[PDB]
Amino acid sequence: LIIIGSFFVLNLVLGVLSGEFSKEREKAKARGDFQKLREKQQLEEDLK
Amino acid sequence: KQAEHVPPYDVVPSMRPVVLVGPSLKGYEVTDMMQKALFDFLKHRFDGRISITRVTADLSLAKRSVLNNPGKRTIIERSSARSSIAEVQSEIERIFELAKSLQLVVLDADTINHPAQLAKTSLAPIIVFVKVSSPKVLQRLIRSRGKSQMKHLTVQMMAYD
Repeated sequence: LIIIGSFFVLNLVLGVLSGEFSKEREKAKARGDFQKLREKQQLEEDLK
Repeated sequence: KQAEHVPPYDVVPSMRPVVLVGPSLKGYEVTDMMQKALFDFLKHRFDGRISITRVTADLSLAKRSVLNNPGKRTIIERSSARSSIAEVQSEIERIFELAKSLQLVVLDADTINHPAQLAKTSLAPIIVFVKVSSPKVLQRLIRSRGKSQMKHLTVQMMAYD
């Protein structure tokens, strides 16, 4: 009961949530969120 | 074809002079600041081989063939006698004689702001570029200076542009 209903189910939940988060992260490319962080990263080092 | 008759060979000094342009118009706070640290490094690293000079006269009107004898006499009292051409030609030989003495020459006048106008003169110098990549950088570079800067804050962008 512990092996099937606890460890296997936790593995299932972790996998499903990881897949969902990866899907949302790939979706965020269209909005270009990473671009804003990238430019601000290479801009601060210029000022320093 | 004697109207222009551009000669294949052109007179150049012994060594190519180096001048500093960018990242904005000369005479401004940052642009004078960027060259201040840069020119300081050259004299220490190239001690015994370099000579840094400062000339305050204009250089834009300097072509290889405009007249037989531009402004030879200052008592002519004509359209060019009272102008600066009486001393413009004098400093050209000063750069010419500086290269003759086998040493590195540095020209940092206030009359150079673009390599295009100096790309057709007799000097044909070396142009060093200190580009600051994105124009947004320049902004906060000048914004931190003081009230002496925002009186002409905007022209710095078109100075780089």
